[PDB]
Amino acid sequence: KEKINKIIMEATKGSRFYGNELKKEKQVNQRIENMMQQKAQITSQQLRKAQLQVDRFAMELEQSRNLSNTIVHIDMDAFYAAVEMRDNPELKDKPIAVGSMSMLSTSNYHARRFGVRAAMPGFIAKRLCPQLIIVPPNFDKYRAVSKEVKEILADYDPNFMAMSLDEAYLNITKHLEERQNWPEDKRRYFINSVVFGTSAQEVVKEIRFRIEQKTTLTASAGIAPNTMLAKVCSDKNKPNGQYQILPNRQAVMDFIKDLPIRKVSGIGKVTEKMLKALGIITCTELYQQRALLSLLFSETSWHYFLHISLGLGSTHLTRDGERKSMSVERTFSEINKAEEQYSLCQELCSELAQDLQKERLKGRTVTIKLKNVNFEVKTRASTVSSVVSTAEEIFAIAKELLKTEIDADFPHPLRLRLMGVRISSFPNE
DNA sequence: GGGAAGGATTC
DNA sequence: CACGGAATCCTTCCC
Ligand SMILES: Nc1nc2c(ncn2[C@H]2C[C@H](O)[C@@H](COP(=O)(O)OP(=O)(O)OP(=O)(O)O)O2)c(=O)[nH]1
Ligand SMILES: [Ca+2]
Ligand SMILES: [Ca+2]
Repeated sequence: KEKINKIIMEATKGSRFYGNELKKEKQVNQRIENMMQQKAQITSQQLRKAQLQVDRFAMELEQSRNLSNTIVHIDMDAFYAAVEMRDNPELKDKPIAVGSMSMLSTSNYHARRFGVRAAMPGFIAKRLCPQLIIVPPNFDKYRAVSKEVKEILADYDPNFMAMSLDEAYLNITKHLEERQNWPEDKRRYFINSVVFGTSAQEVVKEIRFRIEQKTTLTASAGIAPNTMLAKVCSDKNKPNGQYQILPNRQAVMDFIKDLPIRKVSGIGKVTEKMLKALGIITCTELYQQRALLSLLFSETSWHYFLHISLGLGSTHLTRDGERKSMSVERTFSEINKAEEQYSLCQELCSELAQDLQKERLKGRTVTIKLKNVNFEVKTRASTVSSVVSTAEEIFAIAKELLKTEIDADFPHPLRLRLMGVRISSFPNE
């Protein structure tokens, strides 16, 4: 029942929160209309100019289009919710939802039929489902399960990569080669008993089967010539199901055709909004608009879009280049009191230091985040070559940054509700 | 072009 | 009664 938005937007009223969603959507539109004009002034000359450019570049990509690797994406249904649930009954029926009363991490399948969805505040959730059993997290209980499943994976693709505890990619290309002539042996697994062929389609039934047994919990996966496509298929037959996209061009193109752009990673709330006002809704519409986009978005975005439109995506899963940053933030009831604030700041660098020195990193860039009670987020940050890594060392800089703030502006309180500290820029590449 | 601020996205 | 936390990449400027 779509009146479900009636309940929410209603209880959301005009809270010091909502007031920021507008002071945001309004800033968005500005970005959109600011773009519209840009368009309205592109001579057809320029457009045929870029068309040729992009057309040429695309023809290049299309050539170097690789359709050999066979990528998989696994995203075991619910999970956080499915674990706290299936692995602690009484909730085999009942609609739960992992998270607090102020934030929901995951939702119970039966809780979604009511509107409760991930990233939905705690209270809202219940004022939409009083049956709300907001079960508190247990990251440890899952970790033990992740490694429990990450275990089965290495069996098909040793050199793989897991994005989180919820999903993971794997170029089962090396395996399917060998699994060619693996007759009978470790292809038939014990429940009685069943076998699995040589098809990629298959080894993906065998992994949802093994995960099935070794955890009771279900999964879901997609199979495609690349990371991107794969990730989109997985969530196709979402509730315990898998979808493939044979390795020929045409199949990809047909799967991309009417695909709503929002349904891919990297494209979200705002990018979708922005392109809509441009008439773009589906990947096809995104390919025929390749020219305009060329003169409207960073050499990246449009370069990016053009891949999505062509259905191109990474083919070799690579080990994430060490790390980029590390931070800590805390949300809370107002904390105006200047002397008080410093206290929490220092206590952060502290947590950060432990966290940091626990992987033996030593960064040379400290950043602090300050979010008002009206959510007016702000981020001041300093950088040095001191290559810092200690609680004190860090607090030195931060203690200062948070000081330059209180000063410069606000001869009166600094009504905070969120503060964070991030340490970045530190390796020797 | 090297960046600092502040977004945008995804789990 | 109260809209998380992290990590990474992108966008809008500057000196
Ligand atoms: N928004 C948000 N999601 C989170 C967070 N922590 C875990 N998640 C989960 C919620 C989603 O179930 C999950 C993956 O996104 P989807 O929208 O793809 O859900 P998922 O793939 O788990 O499908 P399922 O939940 O299995 O139907 O990320 C969080 O902190 N914020
Ligand atoms: Ca999942
Ligand atoms: Ca997913």
